[PDB]
Amino acid sequence: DPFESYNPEFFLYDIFLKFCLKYIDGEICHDLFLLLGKYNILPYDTSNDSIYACTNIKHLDFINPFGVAAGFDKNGVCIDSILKLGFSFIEIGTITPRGQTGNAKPRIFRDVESRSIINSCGFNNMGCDKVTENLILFRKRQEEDKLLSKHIVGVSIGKNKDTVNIVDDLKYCINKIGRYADYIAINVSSPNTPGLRDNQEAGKLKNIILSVKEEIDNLEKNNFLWFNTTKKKPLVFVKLAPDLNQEQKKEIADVLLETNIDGMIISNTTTQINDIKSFENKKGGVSGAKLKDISTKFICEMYNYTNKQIPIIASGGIFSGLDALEKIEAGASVCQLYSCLVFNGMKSAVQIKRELNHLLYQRGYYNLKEAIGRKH
Ligand SMILES: Cc1cc2nc3c(=O)[nH]c(=O)nc-3n(C[C@H](O)[C@H](O)[C@H](O)COP(=O)(O)O)c2cc1C
Ligand SMILES: CCOC(=O)c1[nH]cc(Cc2ccc(C(F)(F)F)c3ncoc23)c1C
Ligand SMILES: O=C(O)c1cc(=O)[nH]c(=O)[nH]1
Repeated sequence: DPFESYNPEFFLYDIFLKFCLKYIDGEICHDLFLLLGKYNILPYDTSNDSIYACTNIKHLDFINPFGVAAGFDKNGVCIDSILKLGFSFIEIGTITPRGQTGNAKPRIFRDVESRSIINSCGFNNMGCDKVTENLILFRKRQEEDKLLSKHIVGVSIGKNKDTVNIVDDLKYCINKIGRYADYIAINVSSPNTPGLRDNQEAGKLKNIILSVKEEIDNLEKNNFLWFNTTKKKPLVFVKLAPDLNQEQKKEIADVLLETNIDGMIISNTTTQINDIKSFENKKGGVSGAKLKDISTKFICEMYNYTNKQIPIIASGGIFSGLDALEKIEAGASVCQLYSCLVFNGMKSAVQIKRELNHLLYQRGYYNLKEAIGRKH
């Protein structure tokens, strides 16, 4: 009930959301969100997640199939509050070895009528050292909090603006924060770091994945060890860009199979949406509803190109339970949200979980795992 108690669907946060989306700068609303979470003002979802909507990627056991995508909590300043809204996992970052301010503001803009966002942030983050300290503090609180014992935390890693070879920055981050991550997400798909997406070329991508895997394996040798949720070394995911041709996607699939990567995040923002009058002026990558179809088709292609052997984390225009089921039936095992929290507020997780559960029931699925890839 929106009015009777304090909970994710509390009516006042919807009043706030309407005021924010109409009058307040996008990045300012997001900072206010994080401040409320940093001081544990936001409401909790203490509901038991349905046993039939759980999912997994190898040993990662997601209590439910909805997490928060990278770029929402870049520095891990309110990991607890975001998770407690009802999410099973969060991807902090993307982080860089040293801190950097990013591109000039304003750099985030929303189109409410199309439920779309465009951003040109440029990997703004406090730096690997400080974000590592932020994550360690969460891991210590997690061991005591019975609401977070099974929640998953991944770390997205990139490179600083003036780094020549990306692997040098990735290796630094892994040795600093890898011990506290349940998985590592390699960001070679940001459209706001010039030249980053070139690293999706098969040759460079293979070298990057293998270098990241070796550094994670070296953490074990060089060094209680795994202060994370799984108590195992982090898995390795790659986050891919949607603006690729079929031959690019096929050679990427061959690399992902050859390197035994643990999963792929499909996908990052697109630069190929010029349908939004309000974004005419603007630079950066686009998120939200206008990315949904692009991202779902991309999931179908990679699911087939990898012969269903690489688990998929879905990202792009997921707002409703039907949207999530589309991603799942396309080949995704788990979903990430971002734009949904921007346009629907604190109730995003509670609402979408209920919609998905009622849909799996309406469609005749016994559980979510049964729906993975059923479109094929
Ligand atoms: C303001 C903003 C910042 C983002 N920062 C990152 C980031 O740092 N690393 C990353 O991998 N993705 C980043 N993303 C992309 C999102 O993680 C997500 O892949 C994308 O928004 C598509 O999901 P959506 O349609 O639900 O918003 C960012 C997106 C936005 C809008
Ligand atoms: C481009 C991304 O930045 C954003 O626009 C953004 N990020 C998160 C949100 C959602 C949100 C933010 C602040 C509050 C408030 F009022 F409680 F502080 C909210 N209440 C309900 O939803 C709220 C938004 C709009
Ligand atoms: O930091 C950014 O500018 C950024 C990174 C990324 O991976 N995706 C995105 O849309 N923006």
